[PDB]
Amino acid sequence: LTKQIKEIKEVIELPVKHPELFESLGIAQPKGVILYGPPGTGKTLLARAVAHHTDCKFIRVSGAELVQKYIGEGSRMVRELFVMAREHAPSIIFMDEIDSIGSTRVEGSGGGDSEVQRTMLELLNQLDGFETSKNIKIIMATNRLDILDPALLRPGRIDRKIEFPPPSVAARAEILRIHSRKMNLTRGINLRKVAEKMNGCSGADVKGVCTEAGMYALRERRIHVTQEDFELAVGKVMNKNQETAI
Amino acid sequence: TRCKLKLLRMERIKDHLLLEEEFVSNSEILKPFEKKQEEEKKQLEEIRGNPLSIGTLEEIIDDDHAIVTSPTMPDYYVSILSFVDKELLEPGCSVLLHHKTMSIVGVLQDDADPMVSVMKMDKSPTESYSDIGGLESQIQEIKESVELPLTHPELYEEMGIKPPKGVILYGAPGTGKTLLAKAVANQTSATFLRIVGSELIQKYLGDGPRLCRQIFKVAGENAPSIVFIDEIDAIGTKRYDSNSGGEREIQRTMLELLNQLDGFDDRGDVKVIMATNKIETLDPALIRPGRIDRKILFENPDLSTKKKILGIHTSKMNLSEDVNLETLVTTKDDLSGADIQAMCTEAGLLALRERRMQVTAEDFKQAKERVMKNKVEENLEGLYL
Amino acid sequence: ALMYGPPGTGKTLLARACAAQTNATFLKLAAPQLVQMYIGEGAKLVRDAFALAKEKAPTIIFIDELDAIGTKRFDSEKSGDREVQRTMLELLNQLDGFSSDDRVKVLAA
Amino acid sequence: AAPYAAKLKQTENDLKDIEARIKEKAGVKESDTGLAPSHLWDIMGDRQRLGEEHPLQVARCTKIIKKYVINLKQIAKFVVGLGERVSPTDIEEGMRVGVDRSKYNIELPLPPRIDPSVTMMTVEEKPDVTYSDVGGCKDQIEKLREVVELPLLSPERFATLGIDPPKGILLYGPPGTGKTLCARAVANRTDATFIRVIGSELVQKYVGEGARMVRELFEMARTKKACIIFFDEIDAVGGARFDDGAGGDNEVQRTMLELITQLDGFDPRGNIKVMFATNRPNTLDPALLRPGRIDRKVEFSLPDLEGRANIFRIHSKSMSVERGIRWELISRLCPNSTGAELRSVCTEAGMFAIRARRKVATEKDFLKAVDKVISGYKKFSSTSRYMQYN
Amino acid sequence: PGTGKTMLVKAVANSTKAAFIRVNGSEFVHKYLGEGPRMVRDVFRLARENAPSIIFIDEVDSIATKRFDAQTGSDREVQRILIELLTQMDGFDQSTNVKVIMATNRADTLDPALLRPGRLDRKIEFPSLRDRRERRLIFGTIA
Amino acid sequence: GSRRYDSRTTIFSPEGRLYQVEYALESISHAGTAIGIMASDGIVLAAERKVTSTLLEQDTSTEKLYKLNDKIAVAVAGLTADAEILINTARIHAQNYLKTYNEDIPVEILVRRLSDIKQGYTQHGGLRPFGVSFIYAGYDDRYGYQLYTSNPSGNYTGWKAISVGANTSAAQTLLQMDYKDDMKVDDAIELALKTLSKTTDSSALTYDRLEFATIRKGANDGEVYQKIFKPQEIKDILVKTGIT
Amino acid sequence: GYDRALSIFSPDGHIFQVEYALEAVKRGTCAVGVKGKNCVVLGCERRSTLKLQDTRITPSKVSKIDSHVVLSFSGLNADSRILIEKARVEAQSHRLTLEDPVTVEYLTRYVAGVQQRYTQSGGVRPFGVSTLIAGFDPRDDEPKLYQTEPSGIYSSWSAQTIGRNSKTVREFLEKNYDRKEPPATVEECVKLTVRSLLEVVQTGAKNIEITVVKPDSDIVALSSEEINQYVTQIEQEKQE
Ligand SMILES: Nc1ncnc2c1ncn2[C@@H]1O[C@H](COP(=O)(O)OP(=O)(O)OP(=O)(O)O)[C@@H](O)[C@H]1O
Ligand SMILES: Nc1ncnc2c1ncn2[C@@H]1O[C@H](COP(=O)(O)OP(=O)(O)OP(=O)(O)O)[C@@H](O)[C@H]1O
Ligand SMILES: Nc1ncnc2c1ncn2[C@@H]1O[C@H](COP(=O)(O)OP(=O)(O)O)[C@@H](O)[C@H]1O
Ligand SMILES: [Mg+2]
Ligand SMILES: [Mg+2]
Ligand SMILES: [Mg+2]
Ligand SMILES: [Mg+2]
Ligand SMILES: [Mg+2]
Repeated sequence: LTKQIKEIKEVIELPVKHPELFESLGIAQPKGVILYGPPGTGKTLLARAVAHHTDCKFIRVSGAELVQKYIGEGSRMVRELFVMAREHAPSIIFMDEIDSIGSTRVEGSGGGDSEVQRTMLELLNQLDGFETSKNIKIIMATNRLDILDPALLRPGRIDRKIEFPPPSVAARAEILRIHSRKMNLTRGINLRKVAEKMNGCSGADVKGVCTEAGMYALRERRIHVTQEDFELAVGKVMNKNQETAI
Repeated sequence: TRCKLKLLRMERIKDHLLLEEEFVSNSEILKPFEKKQEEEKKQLEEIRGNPLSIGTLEEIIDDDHAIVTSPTMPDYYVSILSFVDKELLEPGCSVLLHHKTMSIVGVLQDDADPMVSVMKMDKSPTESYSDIGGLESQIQEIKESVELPLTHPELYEEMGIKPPKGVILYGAPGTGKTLLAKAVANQTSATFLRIVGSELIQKYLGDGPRLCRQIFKVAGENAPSIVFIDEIDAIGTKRYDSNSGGEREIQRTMLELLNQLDGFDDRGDVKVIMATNKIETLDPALIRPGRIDRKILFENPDLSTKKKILGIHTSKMNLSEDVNLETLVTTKDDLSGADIQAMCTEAGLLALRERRMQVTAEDFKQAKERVMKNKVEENLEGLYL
Repeated sequence: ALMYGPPGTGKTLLARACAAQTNATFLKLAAPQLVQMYIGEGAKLVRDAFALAKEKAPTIIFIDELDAIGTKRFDSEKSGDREVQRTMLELLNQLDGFSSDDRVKVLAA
Repeated sequence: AAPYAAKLKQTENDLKDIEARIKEKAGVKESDTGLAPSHLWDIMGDRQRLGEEHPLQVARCTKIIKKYVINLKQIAKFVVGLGERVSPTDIEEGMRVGVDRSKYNIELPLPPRIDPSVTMMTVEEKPDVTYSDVGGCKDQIEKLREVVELPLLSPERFATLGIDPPKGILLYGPPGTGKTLCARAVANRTDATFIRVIGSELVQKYVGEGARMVRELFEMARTKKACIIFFDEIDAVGGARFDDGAGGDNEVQRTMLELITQLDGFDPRGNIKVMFATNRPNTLDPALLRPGRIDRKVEFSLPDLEGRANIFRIHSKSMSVERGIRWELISRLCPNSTGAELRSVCTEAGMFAIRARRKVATEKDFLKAVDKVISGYKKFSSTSRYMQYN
Repeated sequence: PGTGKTMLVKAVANSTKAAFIRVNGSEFVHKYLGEGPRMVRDVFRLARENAPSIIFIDEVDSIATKRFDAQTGSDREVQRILIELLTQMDGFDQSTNVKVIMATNRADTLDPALLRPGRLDRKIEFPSLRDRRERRLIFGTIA
Repeated sequence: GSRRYDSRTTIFSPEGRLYQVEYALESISHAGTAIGIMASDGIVLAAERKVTSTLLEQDTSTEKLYKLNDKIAVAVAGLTADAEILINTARIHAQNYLKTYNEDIPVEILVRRLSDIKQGYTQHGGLRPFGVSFIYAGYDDRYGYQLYTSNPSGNYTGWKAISVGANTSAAQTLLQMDYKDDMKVDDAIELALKTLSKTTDSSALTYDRLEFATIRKGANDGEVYQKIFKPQEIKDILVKTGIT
Repeated sequence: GYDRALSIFSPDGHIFQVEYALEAVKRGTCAVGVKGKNCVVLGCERRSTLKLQDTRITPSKVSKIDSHVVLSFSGLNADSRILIEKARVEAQSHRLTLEDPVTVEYLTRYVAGVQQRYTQSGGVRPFGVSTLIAGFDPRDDEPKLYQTEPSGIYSSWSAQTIGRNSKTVREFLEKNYDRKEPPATVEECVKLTVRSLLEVVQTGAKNIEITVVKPDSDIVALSSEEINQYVTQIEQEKQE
């Protein structure tokens, strides 16, 4: 997903690296950046990547109240996260609508995970004296944009909307190679021909072809990941995905 | 400059001199400090020593005795000794105990809480009144209720009329319900507590009233105060389904908010701002005129008003001479002031992708067109004509 | 015996007459006091009440408003309380015969 | 420049040295008093530290054995004797007692109850909204006085007939009719301890804890001498019972059932009058309503035309108004209204006078205000929906 | 419930010829104090000592619950047991030890802090559905 | 009795609006897009289907274009089920007028008649309103070519080019910049396809997912021939105008 | 049948379906009526937000009931046509049986009586329309101008306005219309009605429609050019 790296660099990376470009023009700071697409197309992976390059803290909040033991609660927490965020800033608060664990919160509210997004966005438009330039951005992830209620799509509320298409046959080849660099190869293997044959739909699936190829390496006690292993792997991964997805 | 330094120089060496005179001639007289003073501080410290055990005063008995609870389990019928204000000790208060034989040797404790800090805004918004382009009439219904009785409490007391209490800022989205709250919160320099209406639904049962009783107690202590409740619409309309008390729970919490707002308490000075976008949903008991006094209403900015709004966002901006402000106003026909702000922000972003400081005429025309498509008309007044 | 009917006909009154006239031991109990928020402290109270009733035998236990030990009809997978439930089922084992139910009569209203 | 840049440093050292003199005189460490009566208190605390009035470890009795069975808080039980301070007549069942630090012996009986820390917070300091402020000379005021005020004021007159006085009043009516206003008025008048509880605060987190709170409230009242407990806004905790079959009203009615049972007891309960104020009687359960727990229903309803004339006089008498105000004229022009709209009327009459730069409110200004209040807020009238639940 | 989760683990206890430590999920709840943390700390050390070793918690479900009140004492004591397990699960890395193998017949209530990567990784499925071939195979061995 | 179960689909709201007619507008915003363009010498009706799988035989299928007589065609956007009902009441009223005056029905009568049927259900009856919106393209000698849209309120107004269905706003703004009054039937076709090409959800635009029908005066003797295109004329006209 | 009692009294003594009906008339476009010495002039707001909309074939806001009675309206456009159908019917029915065209006051009494009927019939919601019925009685030149409303009550006015921003227009007509002396002629009256409208339309020559009705069955609509001319004059007059 090469195009998407360039669009989120604009709104997130640049106002941290240069708070002067945004003062000079007279442009308001960007706040929210909403990421949406099919799971596995890597909307989280890009998030971790931008945080590392700018050099900001990455605070993942899942909506769970269990992990909170120092405050005690995530029940009345909104600003109580920000108190901890302001000590360790610059920060990127991350929130993901999982809608498969905690599916009963989504109901009847445009996301019960969006209660977290809107309340935290409200404190962030006007807080303290970070009106000159803010050191906390806010990033929201949703499988689908359908769920988000209109009070998060108004003009001026977010600032950027990233879309992630499922990978093309060209993209699959690149993504399959990043996972193959970690493990052995054999001369003559065309990682391109295995991406085409694999219909697929996700990059999560693609990573499972590599791990499954390593499983076929153990049973025969090979010394190298060979061309036969990928053909068996593609099948095992595709058949398991089609029985659960249909 | 000249005279302010000159008078300070005389006052600050005259202060020096008087403090030296009081110190020398109250140390040679034993009836004031001297002999009692150098023995009480050393004795008080030494006798009780350390560790001082913190506990909680469970309740106080009128006879200078108390029942205090150590976290280590043993309760104690203690006595209340030297160097403590006995009116300051009340249920809930934390006390310091003398560890050899348990007696309250005092409370030195601020007892600062994250419960008071969460309500509190350290606000310094760059917004002041007249960053609201026009809608001047509406500004001067809000200032007469909230700000003015703090500036001149003389006018209402001469007249003999009780100040108006409460306001509701409602209307179409984008008319600046939040932007007005920020203007009026900046001027007053009263304690401005902020609490979004969504927070009043939480998962546990019966916590809603405990949370609602807490907010107003911080405010009454900090008079004069403002309590802004942003989108109190949110509790009626939504159903987060985290709270397993269901709809019954939301109703019992609402009834708590009604009592804290007027009820029996007879609280101190607490103005309330209630922002909402849909006044229909709101329970009719809340809106009732007696708790709120004036219901301000807004409407969609006009074509003459939109010129004022645009002038505010285009002033900060750098422009070329090729831009024409007037052709950006007329094309849009009835579009709120939130969209005008985004139209400026979108243009400056296109010019920053091309990497030229100036925002030319073309960046404005591409931005304006993109913002009309993003909107969604209004099938409420389309039905009509 | 059970007493059921419209409020105000005097179910509580009638039990009060019986207490003063029979000069048997009369153990007043109220069904909401029995329910307790601690985990299983409400069960311990039922067994202690019937055990005291053996010593003072013969006895009458008059329970008021049995609606606080309500009805068992829940089985949801989301919450369900299941506290009131436990102390009600402890009450049934003392009404059973293992515990002598011939020294102890129960007036339910 | 230099003569004052160097002397500005000099005066900052001379002030830091003046802070040391002021710290030394009073000390200001372990201080929490005016440092004048605490000198004498210092010698008094030396005599109490030597005496063993304290510490006394606080315990509670579990069974009197004709000898006692005491339980300490650190959970370990003891059989104790008797103190030379006290008679055995004063040691009772369940009572809190202080025992020696060492060999545990009963010293002093203590007043009961450890829950008092929410319900003690609502023993009122009695505000004053005088009885004049109540509108007119209504019958409704006189039916409250026969319940609360008269049996405390003059028990001579009730003794002859032999009537035992009623106890319960139910105040009910559309919002803004002054249900609460009267409550505050009888709060000072009465002079008995006045405890107001909000109906939402009885709802607790745990199954069975809401029943405790309301149970100890009454126990405390019986100890005090003559009480009035004012249950405000008990729509919450009051809803008739149902069983959805899925969750039920189980946690709410656990509280509601405890309240019913101490207003008929299995015993006569103490001198306790109870006032209920709701915005809907619809909600309330048939067990709360019948006489003996809510003897007299009194309706606070919209005032008729003559009522609205007296309630204009009670808000306006502080106001400066001209002589030519015909309050009959603007009461006739005001339709059917609650007393809460009439406050906003007068506030807005005074409001238009401050905008106009006039010190005295005129006839023109009062008409504008009536127009503004009823026109706009007839759209937001609480009165129409809530009158139907009645 | 009832597909042969435990019975597949019995077989594995015989064949391995590596130490094997078998704990119910209720040995970790103590009644006194801090003893929950004290059970976890011992169990992982004991594995490392006689390595290579398999730890099996029959049912870990009550300890790995998803929701905590964090007011009642009981909950505040389970949180400590669950933090320790997560901490020493990453310490197990770079030993011959194979990590804890554990079963639960519930999957919705699990704490997702266990199923993050670097801790519990591989998820086994046991179906309820039986096709015709796989059914005959079970009948064959019992009969 | 019956009152408990009653929805009441005819009351006013607290603000002087009809909720139930508003909601009918909402369900029309999910259905497929339909566009009509008025040239000097004809009318283009072009509609995008909501179905697109290949098992479906879209070739003989018509669910968007209907002829009401031999001079007035309509396009549909909404519930296709509901729409067939109003079309037979229109077909019948179009014919009654030809029976009694021996003269083809004016476009103004046939549109005003359908509107009042829809109005009818929100006035009384307690039935749920209709969930349909029509574009009428028709020809009459009084005004030449005419175009009219009606919605579930019953309010209809004429247009030069209009669009109902998904992204009504977006489709209207693209047309507004390009449309000109000197357009011929060739020019209009090219603007209609291009505008559907920019709004379609799928980036690819195929001949099979488009329905298309015109009304041209190039039929001899001062007459008008309505043709609903075959799938082989659409295919050739998609390669001609360079959309693929 | 379907006969639910949709319209009932509330305890405040207003029917809530009728108050709701009258709020619906407020959001409507604005229509103004002013009667001169011997003409009436009906000025109406055209929603011009719309673009690419043909004005040749689009129904206007002034619909002739007879050849000397015109009717204008504010509110729901759809429901309005239902009154105008029963009105055109009533005008020919009265010509048939008594002879003589309808007098303006009678044609209102019928139309006002229909709006009243639909506030008692069970199963029917009230109308969301208020009208201005204007014109000249036959064989007379007294101008007449009436207003009905969804309560069913009707009144004659010297000038009136219904619809959105009506308070601002009505205030201008209470200062600029002398009750004793009408606009001298037909030309002065048009200049009084345009000048009232230009306060709330915030100009646009295309936005404003003017229909003048004169005695003796002379209905004419002022063309765009004429309107433009008047606006430019008033703007230039007022500007000067
Ligand atoms: N009347 C106005 N004048 C100038 N700027 C305005 C005006 N209204 C809105 N804005 C601009 O739009 C921004 C967002 O407005 P705001 O948050 O007040 O909208 P809102 O109406 O409160 O939305 P919501 O319906 O979500 O409450 C403001 O920060 C301000 O810059
Ligand atoms: N009978 C009255 N006479 C004078 N003033 C009144 C009267 N009734 C109400 N008011 C005024 O209205 C205000 C609000 O009334 P109050 O707080 O008693 O409401 P309430 O009757 O409790 O209704 P709710 O509880 O629904 O708000 C009072 O503070 C008082 O100023
Ligand atoms: N385009 C990609 N390039 C590289 N790795 C990918 C890509 N898409 C998916 N993956 C792999 O799949 C994993 C799961 O995706 P994740 O980042 O959790 O986001 P999401 O599950 O929301 O799509 C990634 O961590 C990564 O290892
Ligand atoms: Mg993700
Ligand atoms: Mg806002
Ligand atoms: Mg009874
Ligand atoms: Mg009240
Ligand atoms: Mg098992």
